[PDB]
Amino acid sequence: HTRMFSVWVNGVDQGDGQNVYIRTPPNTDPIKDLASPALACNVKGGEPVPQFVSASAGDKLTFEWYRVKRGDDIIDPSHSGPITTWIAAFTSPTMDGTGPVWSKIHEEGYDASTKSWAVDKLIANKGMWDFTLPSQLKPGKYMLRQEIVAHHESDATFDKNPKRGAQFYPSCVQVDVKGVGGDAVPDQAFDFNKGYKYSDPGIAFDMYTDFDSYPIPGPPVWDA
Ligand SMILES: OC[C@H]1O[C@@H](O[C@H]2[C@H](O)[C@@H](O)[C@H](O[C@H]3[C@H](O)[C@@H](O)[C@H](O[C@H]4[C@H](O)[C@@H](O)[C@H](O)O[C@@H]4CO)O[C@@H]3CO)O[C@@H]2CO)[C@H](O)[C@@H](O)[C@@H]1O
Ligand SMILES: [Cu+2]
Repeated sequence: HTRMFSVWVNGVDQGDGQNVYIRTPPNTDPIKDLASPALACNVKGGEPVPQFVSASAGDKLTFEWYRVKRGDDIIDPSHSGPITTWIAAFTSPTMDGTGPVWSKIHEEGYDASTKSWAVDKLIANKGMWDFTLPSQLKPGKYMLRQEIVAHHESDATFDKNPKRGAQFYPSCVQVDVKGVGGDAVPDQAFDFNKGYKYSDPGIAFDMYTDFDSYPIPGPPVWDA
């Protein structure tokens, strides 16, 4: 249970973005049903918010998370797992991020050297999660999506035991990208409802074993 407070551009807080440039869900509840339309942008994914984060291709974005109040414990430490960041064209205001539209731009899973998950690092860094917009990105409006997946109950799948299963915490953010000479259009065209499956070893995952690797769902980070 966690959601976003605000976005920072090159270390500058843009200010409370909830229902401003973030499509904020009404609460911190997870999505579990891989068939749910809310898997992409959460329960209010389809409702436009009025503002777009102003950023340039190449900029460092920080997404700030919290649990109950800004600056708190961010997420219960039981909720180990990966954090992935995606981008899609902003097709129209009432897009909900369903369909074959996404490209992965950043990921962290499990680091065997430090036995540390992305979620451990999120907590240690007070809910600040950093990534770069590709400098080649063609200028225009995009939806950015950042997802925390918690695996504390992933040792069963939702289709078999609906009380358990992977927990997805997606957050979609509206961004208006200034170009720096790039022409690249993200083209993985990944579709969460089709591409995430209960058979996926990174979804049907037992975090309570000796493993030293975690397979992050979806394609590798988009290139060129
Ligand atoms: O399954 C084998 C494995 O189990 C390990 O124990 C797990 C439990 O399996 C799992 O159910 C449990 O889930 C907790 C979770 O850790 C909490 O963070 C969460 O807290 C919620 C709360 O339920 C909500 O009411 C509230 O609104 O939000 C908070 C989060 O902010 O509650 C769930 C339900 O129990 O996690 C356990 C690990 O901590 C064993 O440890 C292991 O030995 C077994 O092999
Ligand atoms: Cu939770």
